[PDB]
Amino acid sequence: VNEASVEHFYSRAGLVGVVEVKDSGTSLDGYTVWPIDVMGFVQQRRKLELSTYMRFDAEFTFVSNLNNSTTPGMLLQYMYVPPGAPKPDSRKSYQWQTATNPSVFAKLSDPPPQVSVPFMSPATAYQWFYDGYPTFNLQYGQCPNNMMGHFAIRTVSESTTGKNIHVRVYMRIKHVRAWVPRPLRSQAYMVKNYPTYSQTITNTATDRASITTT
Amino acid sequence: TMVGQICRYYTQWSGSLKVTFMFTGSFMATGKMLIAYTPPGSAQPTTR
Amino acid sequence: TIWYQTNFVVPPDTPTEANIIALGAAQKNFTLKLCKDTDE
Amino acid sequence: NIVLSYGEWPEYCPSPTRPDVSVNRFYTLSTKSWKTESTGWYWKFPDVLNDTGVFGQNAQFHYLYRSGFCMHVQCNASKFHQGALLVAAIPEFVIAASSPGLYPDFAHTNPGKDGQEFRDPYVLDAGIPLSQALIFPHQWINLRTNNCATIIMPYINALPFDSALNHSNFGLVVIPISPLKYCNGATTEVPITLTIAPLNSEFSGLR
Amino acid sequence: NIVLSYGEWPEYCPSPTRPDVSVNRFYTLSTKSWKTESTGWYWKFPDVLNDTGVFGQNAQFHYLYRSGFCMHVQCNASKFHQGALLVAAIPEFVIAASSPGLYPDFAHTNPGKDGQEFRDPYVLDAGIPLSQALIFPHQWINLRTNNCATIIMPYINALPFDSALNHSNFGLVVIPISPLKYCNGATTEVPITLTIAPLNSEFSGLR
Amino acid sequence: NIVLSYGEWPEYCPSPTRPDVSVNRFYTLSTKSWKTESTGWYWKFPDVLNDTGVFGQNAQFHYLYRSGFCMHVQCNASKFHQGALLVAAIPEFVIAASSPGLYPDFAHTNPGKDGQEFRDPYVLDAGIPLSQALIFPHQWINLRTNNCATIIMPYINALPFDSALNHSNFGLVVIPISPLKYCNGATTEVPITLTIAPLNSEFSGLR
Repeated sequence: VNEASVEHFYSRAGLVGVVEVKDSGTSLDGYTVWPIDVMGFVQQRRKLELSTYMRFDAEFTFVSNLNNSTTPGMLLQYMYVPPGAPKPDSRKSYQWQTATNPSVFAKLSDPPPQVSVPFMSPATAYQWFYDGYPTFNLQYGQCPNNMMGHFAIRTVSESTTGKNIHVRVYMRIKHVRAWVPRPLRSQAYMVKNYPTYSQTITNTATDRASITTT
Repeated sequence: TMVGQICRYYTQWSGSLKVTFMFTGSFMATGKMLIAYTPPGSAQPTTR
Repeated sequence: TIWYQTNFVVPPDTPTEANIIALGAAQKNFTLKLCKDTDE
Repeated sequence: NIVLSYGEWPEYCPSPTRPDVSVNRFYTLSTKSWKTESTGWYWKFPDVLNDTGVFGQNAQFHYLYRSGFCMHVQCNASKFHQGALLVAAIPEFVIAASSPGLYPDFAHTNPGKDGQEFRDPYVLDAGIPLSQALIFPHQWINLRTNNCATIIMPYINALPFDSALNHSNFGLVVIPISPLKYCNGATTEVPITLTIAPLNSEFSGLR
Repeated sequence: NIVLSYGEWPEYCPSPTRPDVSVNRFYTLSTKSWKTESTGWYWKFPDVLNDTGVFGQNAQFHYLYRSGFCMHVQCNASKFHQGALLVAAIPEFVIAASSPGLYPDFAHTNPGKDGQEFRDPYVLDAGIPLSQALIFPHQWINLRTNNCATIIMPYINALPFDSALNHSNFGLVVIPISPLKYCNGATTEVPITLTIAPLNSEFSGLR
Repeated sequence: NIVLSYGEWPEYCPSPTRPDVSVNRFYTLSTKSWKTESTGWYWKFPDVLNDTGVFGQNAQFHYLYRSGFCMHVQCNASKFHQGALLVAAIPEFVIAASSPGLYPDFAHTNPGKDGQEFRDPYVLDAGIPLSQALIFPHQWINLRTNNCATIIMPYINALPFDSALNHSNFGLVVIPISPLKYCNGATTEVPITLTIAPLNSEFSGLR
């Protein structure tokens, strides 16, 4: 009790996306945009598709470093492009200054930056399964009201720095409420955003020799 | 019918009729029948 | 009109053809007027 | 003996046209033939009535729609037939395709008033395992005990009102678990009849 | 569940020998064989008992007679037999002949304790149409529902008392409407039993 | 300032579907062009709405029909136009043909939602003289005084209910008595608009 509660079942902030600010070699960009997708890894998607409707707010945390695990004093900007705003296109973009895009300036040689994001959706709850069509075959069953906005990251810098910076985005689902429990997935996940499966059905249980064999 | 024969002894008639059906098959026999009634305006429905 | 809603289901060794009997009548609100001769 | 989906009678949204018993009548759909090798059938809830009668008119001419339902299955088998059906109502039934051609055809996502026969009854055509479909509201049709099953399902959606044609709320599924076996000399195809009756229906935005 | 002919229990004529339960017992007549093609049977009421037992004695030796009756039909079919009988009681059943030899033979106007099989069940052997015979007191014997039918018929005649042999009060008719059909391998002839019991009987004028 | 046809507000027949404000709305028909030489126009009352909107549906799909009406004429002339119209409502307007080919064509007995222009305004196309048409409920449209005229006409028929398509209750007639004259340089065709709104409507016998 209180240990299998639905709140405790989704706690314990875990990795959701490993994005990499490329700035060296053949990728002299210096920025990268990572669209927020809770259903990133399968181990998380299967837990989320347990319920149909879900309402929560997240607490993102960024664990960044260089590739040799050092953390020099480089200065980073993390900008949260809200759902419905334009996303930047290069290192120097007018979008990097729109005061309606919240931004967090934190050096590498600092504790990880942490920011909460509220429940951002027009509906009453996020909806993993949408039996319907928007725009009243590659459009079926895809709800647009689950978008949580983007996260753009750039080094506050003039030219290229020649240092790749790996970033690890961690997320903590707070205040979880869920509705309409569903059967847990049984087949492999063939494709993102679609429940398609393989022609070769795999039994849910492992097959023994006889019905009278233990 | 009795009413069918008596009404031929009169000119005008107006009222509400009832029609009772009765199934006379084996007890073990089951099924389902749909009885519809179309008012005098329309024509006979062509499909169930 | 009388429509076959479903099929006709019977256990084995049972006739597969029945009869429906229709009985007509008139409710209490029936009335007549202007008696006349008949046409047999 | 009627199952109450999640235990909530359907209710009007407190404050839009509220229709009457002229619309809230019993629509009796066609009867499908439960044969031996048959795999099952499913209907999308609001989609099954979008082209029949006054409810079809209201759905195809208004903009917002919300209604409960009193789906009702019955099957008329003899006492020598044997079998067992599972009828459940699945909210947000998202049919998925089966790649070895990556998304389901519209005839499979909105079958209409005629229903669609399952292609993969084991995995419910949606990857989830049938052995767990009982987590939804359901009733067992076991021929030796009962031959009817009524599910009252209220309105489950994120928004208060939604389009009656673009987004189908839930899906009624009926699958034979124990196949239909019968000795020689019986009606080789039990009939299954599905009666629907909307409840506490509402529309808004005519024409 | 017993029909009361015109809704009047039989009553003694207020003021003649009034017999007792020695006479007012249940006479069980012979059982006739309801076959497929059989057309029906009829009995004249007082005539059916004029040669059996103490009632036959009282009728054949007194002069005036009046009595009610509690005719009772029962048929013992199986649950796989199908059919439907119409049993009614017809006051003043005047059998008529069928010219292409102009009056019915006595064996057809007073058949006796053995009954007579109808020659024209459609027209009741009396010109009147069977489809209207229900205007008389009747009960339906439908094998899927019931297998018995009791009619209590009081004394209906113009005079207070009448001869028990010259003028028969009424006639018990039993006709199969829906014929008897049965699959192979059953008792090919359902038996029909007719039990009679006089009620509030009276006689006068012995020897 | 609204004339009450024979002084009786329309009333429901005391005891059949009673529609609502969804049907009891203001249907604004097309506007006809009152020119100089124009002779007038007439509409059959129930016939003018048998093909427009929900009222047209109810009429063309039920069997019995009864309803009042609140016919309303208005004409938007300038202050320099001159003329005078007579608008009256004629129960049982039986249009008659004009032999020198003996009965009126259907396009003249039921003109539709577009109205028909009179062929003989003097004799009302029915032999009766216009000078007496004022015996019916009427209102004068004299451009120097008023430019609107409302007639509330209840249900006048022999039977309680009647067919909405076979028998038209009454006919709205509007005739120019004093012709329309205007000096050079004005809108050469005054527009006349006819707004109808059913009242206390009823139907019975759907489908």
